[PDB]
Amino acid sequence: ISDEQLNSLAITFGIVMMTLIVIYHAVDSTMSPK
Amino acid sequence: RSCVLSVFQTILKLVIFVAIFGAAISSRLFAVIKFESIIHEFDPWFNYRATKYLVN
Amino acid sequence: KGFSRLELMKQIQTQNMRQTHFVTVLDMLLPEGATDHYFTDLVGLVSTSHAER
Repeated sequence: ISDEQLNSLAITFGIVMMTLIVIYHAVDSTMSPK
Repeated sequence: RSCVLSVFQTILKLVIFVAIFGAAISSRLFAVIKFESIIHEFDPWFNYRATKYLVN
Repeated sequence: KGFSRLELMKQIQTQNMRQTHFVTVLDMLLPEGATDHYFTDLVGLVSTSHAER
């Protein structure tokens, strides 16, 4: 496996893990007491 | 309402841990798929010499 | 007398024969369609090897 595909797999897992945090914290901020 | 929101929190946390257990694994591996897979430096070649004694 | 490197560099520099008595390459013959070759070793993985037909 060339590390260009490993590079795209690395940033892809970074963005997919890093976007869902914000919608988790938005649901948990809007519809919860604290 | 409480069951719906609680199930949503649980499933979303499971998908979070499946992603963030994978981003680390994929970030460490440039020196293994670039080259062969061998122990790297001066100090980690005693430890490998001792856990190969215990193991047989 | 020993093993001198630069005299072997002088052999490699001016080459006219295959009449020498040490082995440098060797090639095994394979079955017809062979797919995923590798040439490892006892200390690692030697990386100077390429296939033919």
